[PDB]
Amino acid sequence: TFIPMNLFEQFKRAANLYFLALLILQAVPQISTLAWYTTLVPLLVVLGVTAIKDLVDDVARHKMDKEINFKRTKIDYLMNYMVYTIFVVLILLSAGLAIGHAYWEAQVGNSSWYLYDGEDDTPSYRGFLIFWGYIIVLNTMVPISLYVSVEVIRLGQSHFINWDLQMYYAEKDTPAKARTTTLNEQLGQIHYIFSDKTGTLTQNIMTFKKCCINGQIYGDHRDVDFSWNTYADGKLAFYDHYLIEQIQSGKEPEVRQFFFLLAVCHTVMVDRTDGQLNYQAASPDEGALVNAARNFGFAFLARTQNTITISELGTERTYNVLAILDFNSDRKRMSIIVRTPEGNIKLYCKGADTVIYERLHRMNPTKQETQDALDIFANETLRTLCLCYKEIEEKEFTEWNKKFMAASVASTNRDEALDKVYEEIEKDLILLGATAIEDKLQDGVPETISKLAKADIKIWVLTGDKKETAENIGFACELLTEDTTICYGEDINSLLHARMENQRGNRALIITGSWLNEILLEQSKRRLEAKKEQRQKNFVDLACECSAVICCRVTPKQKAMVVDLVKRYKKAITLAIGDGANDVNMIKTAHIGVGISGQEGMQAVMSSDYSFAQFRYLQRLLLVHGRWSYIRMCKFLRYFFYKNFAFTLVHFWYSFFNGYSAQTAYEDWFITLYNVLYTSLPVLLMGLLDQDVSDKLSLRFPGLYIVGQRDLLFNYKRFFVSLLHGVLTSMILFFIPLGAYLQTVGQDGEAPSDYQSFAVTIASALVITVNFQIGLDTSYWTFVNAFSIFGSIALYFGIMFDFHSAGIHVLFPSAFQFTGTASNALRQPYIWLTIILTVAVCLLPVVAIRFLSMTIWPSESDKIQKHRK
Amino acid sequence: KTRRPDNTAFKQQRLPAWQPILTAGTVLPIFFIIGLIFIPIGIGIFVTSNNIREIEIDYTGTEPSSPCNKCLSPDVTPCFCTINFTLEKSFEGNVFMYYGLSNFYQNHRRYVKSRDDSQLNGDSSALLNPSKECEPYRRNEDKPIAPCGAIANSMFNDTLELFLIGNDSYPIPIALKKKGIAWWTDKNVKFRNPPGGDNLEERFKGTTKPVNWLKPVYMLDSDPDNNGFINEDFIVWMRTAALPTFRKLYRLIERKSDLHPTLPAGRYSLNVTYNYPVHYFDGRKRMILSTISWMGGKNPFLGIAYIAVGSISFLLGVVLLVINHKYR
Ligand SMILES: *[C@@H]1O[C@H](CO)[C@@H](O[C@@H]2O[C@H](CO)[C@@H](O[C@@H]3O[C@H](CO)[C@@H](O)[C@H](O)[C@@H]3O)[C@H](O)[C@H]2NC(C)=O)[C@H](O)[C@H]1NC(C)=O
Ligand SMILES: Nc1ncnc2c1ncn2[C@@H]1O[C@H](COP(=O)(O)OP(=O)(O)O)[C@@H](O)[C@H]1O
Ligand SMILES: *[C@@H]1O[C@H](CO)[C@@H](O)[C@H](O)[C@H]1NC(C)=O
Ligand SMILES: *[C@@H]1O[C@H](CO)[C@@H](O)[C@H](O)[C@H]1NC(C)=O
Ligand code: ALF
Repeated sequence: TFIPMNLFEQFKRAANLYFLALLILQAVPQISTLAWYTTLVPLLVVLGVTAIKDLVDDVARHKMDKEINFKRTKIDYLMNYMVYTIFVVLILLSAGLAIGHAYWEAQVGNSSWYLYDGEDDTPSYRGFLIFWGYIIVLNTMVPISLYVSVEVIRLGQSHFINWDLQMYYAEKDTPAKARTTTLNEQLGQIHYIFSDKTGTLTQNIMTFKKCCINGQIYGDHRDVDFSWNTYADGKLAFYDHYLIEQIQSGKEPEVRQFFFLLAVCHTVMVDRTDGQLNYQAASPDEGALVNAARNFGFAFLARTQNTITISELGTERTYNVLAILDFNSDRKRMSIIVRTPEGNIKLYCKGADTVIYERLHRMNPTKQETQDALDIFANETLRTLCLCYKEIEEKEFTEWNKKFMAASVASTNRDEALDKVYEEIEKDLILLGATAIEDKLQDGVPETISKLAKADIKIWVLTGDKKETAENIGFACELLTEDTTICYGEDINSLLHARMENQRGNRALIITGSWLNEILLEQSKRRLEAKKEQRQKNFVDLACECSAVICCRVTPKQKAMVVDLVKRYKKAITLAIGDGANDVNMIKTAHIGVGISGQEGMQAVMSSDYSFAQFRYLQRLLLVHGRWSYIRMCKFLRYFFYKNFAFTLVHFWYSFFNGYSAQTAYEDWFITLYNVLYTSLPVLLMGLLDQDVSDKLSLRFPGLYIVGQRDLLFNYKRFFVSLLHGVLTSMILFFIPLGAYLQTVGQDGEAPSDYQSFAVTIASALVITVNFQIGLDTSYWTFVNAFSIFGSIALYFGIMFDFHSAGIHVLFPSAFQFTGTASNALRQPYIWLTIILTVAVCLLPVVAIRFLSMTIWPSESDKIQKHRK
Repeated sequence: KTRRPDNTAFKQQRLPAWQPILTAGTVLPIFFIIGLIFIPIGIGIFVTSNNIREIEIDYTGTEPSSPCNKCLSPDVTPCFCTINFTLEKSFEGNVFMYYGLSNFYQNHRRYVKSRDDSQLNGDSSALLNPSKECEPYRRNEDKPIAPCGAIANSMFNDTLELFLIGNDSYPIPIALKKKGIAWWTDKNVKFRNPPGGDNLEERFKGTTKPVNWLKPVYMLDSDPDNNGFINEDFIVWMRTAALPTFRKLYRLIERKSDLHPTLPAGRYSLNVTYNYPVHYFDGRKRMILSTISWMGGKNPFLGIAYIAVGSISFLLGVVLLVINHKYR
């Protein structure tokens, strides 16, 4: 059914129920000043097409489901407050002109026999009844066609993100996506951005290069294609002959099982039908590291439900795997327990050093020589993993296996027991060292980080990864430079404490998520609750003033938490470009969610707002799509409130000259079509095509982004400027014809000096004034923008003659009453000589102040646009 | 995800366009050519308007010493006011006969709606069923008022007459024509009489006159082409003005056959049948005689305006040059 769609379309929105409350207000003939046409017809369009723009989605879902078998905008918040501001101002004037009309019905109304008719009516009671008339007559102060237009502007601006050929990857065939067509203007207002650093700032193309065993470094040129066995299919040009011959003969035990661990402790989908022994790993590390083992002979053949046929130098030895200690983002590691054919049970473990160093043996010779190795690897962007093992007596496996069987039964819930069983045995393990594998920055990332930084978008990198790979990658993508002063977290505790007892070009800092929450500290309760909150908000202020901060070693649970903090305790607008299942959390939190396709699952992609393939595509999303979207959006608002305030307020001025009685200064139908037909197209096209500069020049000058972030181009004051400039304009549209109507304006046998011709002249000078105003606003005059403006004015005049033709009069004499008014008001040279005057008086001061403001205070676009280069 | 986005100018945001930039060389001249066309047109409007010969006469008689103050309280209903005026310069071409009403708000919200326009259109159903819009003047006692509405009810019903007092002192009446005061559209399109019939009497059955009118709408004019709802004065009246102080074309004075001026300079007398009370609400009544100008009528506001804005366009234009030169 389609009725439920409109039911919630009205209640949630502030204004959609407003005009519904008004429609009953105009329903009763007691206060029927403006007909229900004035609001019903524009209300159907704003609610009609708005449902069509969303009904397509529901229709698509129904089809896909049958044959097979919340983020809110800053601009949205302001508009709701503006409609409230129109509500108070409208009712303030509805009562502010009730005092003026209260007198008029006593002094002039009582004696005015042409108005009195013989029904007892108090001067203040007549003021009460009109108080509904003032509300009704000036109803269109609240823009009826706003919420429809906002959705269309965003939907169009979202499809440019999808359609961009320069945000479309080549080999992956992964165009950009705009999953949430609801926050486009925010892309131009982004203050903060967040990243994962794997699949975000890297390619996920991991090729084994180095490793550490027993504290020795392997992978350096010393003492070389792999042609000695069938398993080592040549695809990895290696060096360091010592490692090559170390496995041929004289194999050490630790070196031997080392490559074995890579080929067992993993979760790949091994293949044997092809005969080449391929690998398809869900995680980039396992796939590449396992491939390293096969190149060194330790090839993994196949795996069954409880057995694995791993091979070593052709010695196919089958292990019986009984349990698997899977890897989830929270635990940051993996382990496996297998039974060797001899009879023993062997435990292997791998993963990050932090969550594995917490469980080191009491003392190992390979402890320090390992610790000083990983940093050396990570110093040049190596994804180093610690690999360690342990052998447990059979008695240790006895008690450890029942609790699996208790946890093995699925039932309704099985999530907590598996957590405790993994930890307790794993607390002790025997280490070898750590591997190392390079994932190079994807091309264009240094440009976008540099370009967006000059656009004053603060960029943060959030990653549970090495505090070194991202820190070294940061300089490799211009995230950090010589000027910034990255410092360790020890000073933050002292400095942040130091300011606390006091209360009781870029800056950056390097910290760890394992330590991040220590700062947040994750009668005493109330004092301590505010104790950490003061540290919380203060620290976010130590972070908000930064365009590069290294927040790392943070789990999925700690991804969204950081995005919560700045989103809430700063009100700043947050985008997030993410990756994998581990970041689906924060991408929901941020105002804009972005997820890179990557090679670690379509999880962040499916839980985001705008998704594409490479971080370098973030350039055109913000500097071209977000930036234009904001300028296209909030230039639409300035013209959209203007065109309505300058529209109704003729009712205000004409009220002074009709007994404050709230008479319509326009035709009955000029109020309906004004918001949907006479000023809707040109402002919409400006909202989809208005390029202050070219796309190439938009990227060449990232400084144009300052407008959206600072919100200069629209504020609360600029809303009233669109009112006052609409008050001034409404006077000019009214009084210039008034002065020309007080005297003769060409009075002859055809003497137009009546109210209808007064209305037509005001209407004619209105559309031209505003449709030239939008023409004076469009910086990018496309042949469709020009068509929209002149077509709009031609459209106004085109159907006005139809509305004023004799043919339509017989159709609805009581509703289409203006007849021959334009044909008798637009043929007078005086009237056009007045419309030209009113239009000139409306626009020449505007052109003068636009030029004068552009001269004394040239805009950033203006200075850039004066040049042809 | 999907295939390549097809490369088009529209989708790639590189449509052909002109980038109008408001340099000095493009804003400065548009100001002057405005200032060099608003001045000469302003001079054209102003001089022609001042070349239009016009005389205005206030005959309400509210102030003392006017020789029709008796008409403020017409103890006997028909009260006649006589005013003598002299024309210093003759009128050339046809002359328009007016009336005015100051401080008379014909544009009140309640007032304007008070009209069954469908019934003014001769809708057979609308005669006997006046709309709620003209609620207070729907019916007099039992049957509905055909010209319903406050406005149609409150019709200006004076009779301004012009007499030329020659050298012999014998008044010579001045011809005044009652046709062609309203628009062509209003006569035939907006305002229509009921359908059928031949005589306006049998056509307006079951309907009383408005309370204020002295006589029914049957014979508002002797000519059958100007009686009923197509009455010229009615259409001019009912076609509500935009302001309280407004003016309405009352009659025509076409050019005489002889070469002499239509209204030669001399002494003239205005004999008006006072029938419209405007002193209750501080209102006035006037009569204006105006000669045609080929370029509209006497509109000093437009003429003074074009001089005013035309100069300011030049003053704005000449202001802008200094800033441009200083910041070159
Ligand atoms: C010209 O128009 C004026 C309107 O200003 C007419 O005066 C109005 O005349 C009607 C009656 O014809 C008055 O209505 C009522 O009349 C009865 C007597 O019939 C009287 O008892 C009521 O008290 C009430 O007055 C109406 O009041 C009066 N206008 C005003 C402001 O008092 C005039 O009759 C018209 N004359 C011609 C020749 O068209
Ligand atoms: N499949 C994996 N198995 C074991 N350890 C891993 C794995 N992937 C990464 N690691 C190690 O644990 C840390 C977590 O990597 P993480 O950023 O959470 O994964 P990703 O970014 O690819 O979704 C890393 O520092 C790494 O040392
Ligand atoms: C106006 O003219 C008439 C007739 O000529 C005369 O009786 C009357 O006194 C004159 N009034 C004035 C004020 O000149
Ligand atoms: C003025 O007009 C009336 C009405 O026709 C007429 O009776 C009268 O004689 C005229 N002259 C006056 C009042 O001097
Ligand atoms: F790139 Al990550 F957790 F480090 F998704």
